[PDB]
Amino acid sequence: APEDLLERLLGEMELELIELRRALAQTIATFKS
Amino acid sequence: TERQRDAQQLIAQRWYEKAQAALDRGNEQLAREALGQRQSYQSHTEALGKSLGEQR
Amino acid sequence: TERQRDAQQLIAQRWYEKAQAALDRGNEQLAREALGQRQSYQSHTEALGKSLGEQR
Amino acid sequence: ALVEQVRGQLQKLERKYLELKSQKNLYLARLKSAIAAQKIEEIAGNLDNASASSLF
Amino acid sequence: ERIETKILELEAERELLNPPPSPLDKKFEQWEEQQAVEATLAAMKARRS
Amino acid sequence: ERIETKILELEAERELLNPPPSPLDKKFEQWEEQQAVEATLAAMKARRS
Repeated sequence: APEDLLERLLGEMELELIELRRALAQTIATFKS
Repeated sequence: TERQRDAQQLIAQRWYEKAQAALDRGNEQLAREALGQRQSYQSHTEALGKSLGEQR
Repeated sequence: TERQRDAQQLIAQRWYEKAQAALDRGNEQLAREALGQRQSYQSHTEALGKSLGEQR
Repeated sequence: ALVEQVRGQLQKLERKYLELKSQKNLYLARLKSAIAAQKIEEIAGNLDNASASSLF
Repeated sequence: ERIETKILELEAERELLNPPPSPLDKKFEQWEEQQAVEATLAAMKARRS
Repeated sequence: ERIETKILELEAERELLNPPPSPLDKKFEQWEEQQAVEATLAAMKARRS
């Protein structure tokens, strides 16, 4: 369904945004070191 | 959506309240920056505000 | 929640009472710090106080 | 002369070795960020003109 | 650098998917903000001065 | 230090989960406190001096 895809795609953004959240934190994880 | 507008508008009032307190005795440098902060919320106030009217 | 406000307000009065006794004969250094202590409770007094009105 | 020069090699090599490995994670941050940079906006393009938005 | 080419291989895509801010808007963002601060502070600098 | 990287691996997360106090608020926390002491003691230094 387009809605389920919209949820899943936005969910995929949620899956990736958290990955960006993890990835961006990894960037911050090294600057202080 | 309307509740968000009130919250954003209240946040703008909160920032305006801080701007109201960041203005006295010549502290315009902080107000200069602080006032700009509200305009970011005003964009939402205008952007969400106009949208709310259309949805009616 | 209202009982907490009274207790916090009484605590603020207690701190104000200590501030009232930490002020005499030029002991402003202790009052300078002591008065700041109440404002921490005042934040609760204002924060919880405003919330109580909304809940009504 | 043999022992002195070789110690400097290891120290310089190890000093260079750690710096090379030091820059590793700093750039791998851009790697996943680059992966995040594209595939995030990749889903954004799915709701533009001729996209799902045109399906809308 | 091939990753950098990959970054540019995909940064350009976002450039086409999302055109960059034109210099005209930069003037606005840099000039329209002047009133956003001046006009907003114009009332503040006269309201309760 | 890998634990320190773990600390930073998770301190950064709290940084994203909870953004750090911006310097603007630091001015307030450092300036808004000035009235919180001055204004509060302004009455004390004049009320029962």
